[PDB]
Amino acid sequence: RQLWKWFGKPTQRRGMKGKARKLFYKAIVRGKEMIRIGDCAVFLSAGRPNLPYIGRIQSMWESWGNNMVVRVKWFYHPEETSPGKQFHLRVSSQRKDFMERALYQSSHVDENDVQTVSHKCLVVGLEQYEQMLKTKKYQDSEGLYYLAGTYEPTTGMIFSTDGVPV
Amino acid sequence: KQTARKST
Repeated sequence: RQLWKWFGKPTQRRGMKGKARKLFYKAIVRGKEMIRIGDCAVFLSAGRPNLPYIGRIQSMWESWGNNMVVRVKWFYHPEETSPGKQFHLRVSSQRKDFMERALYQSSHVDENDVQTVSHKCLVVGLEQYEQMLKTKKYQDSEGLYYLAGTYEPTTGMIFSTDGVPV
Repeated sequence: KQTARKST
């Protein structure tokens, strides 16, 4: 549908003019929606849309040839972690919407086309999430997730938000 | 662009 475009002027430039030039931007806009660096977003994916690609935006830039790029730090759904779904004491204390609403942060970063961004979402701490659920706007939790810890895809290890290997 | 890509 409609394309994301840059908001305003670049924040920074790298390289000489020409094929090596890179113009960095803090925000993209589409109609009345704005997404900025530090926000989390849902990305368009190929299939299985119960596991949307969700990432934190680290930086965005345009390179030569009208290429709009976003650098993304991916979150992982608990099903996606190598311990799988069956792995999810710790089981007792976890919310009953854990499989649907919890996300692990990771250090897995990728560069992607800005036009694969679908829409903004929120990934907050557990206590923040529970307080937001008491309200009316965030009643229904649309696009709202909470952080369950860290996943290391290279080792398969999961860590709590306190850094405790799980 | 059509769909995003993930490495591993």
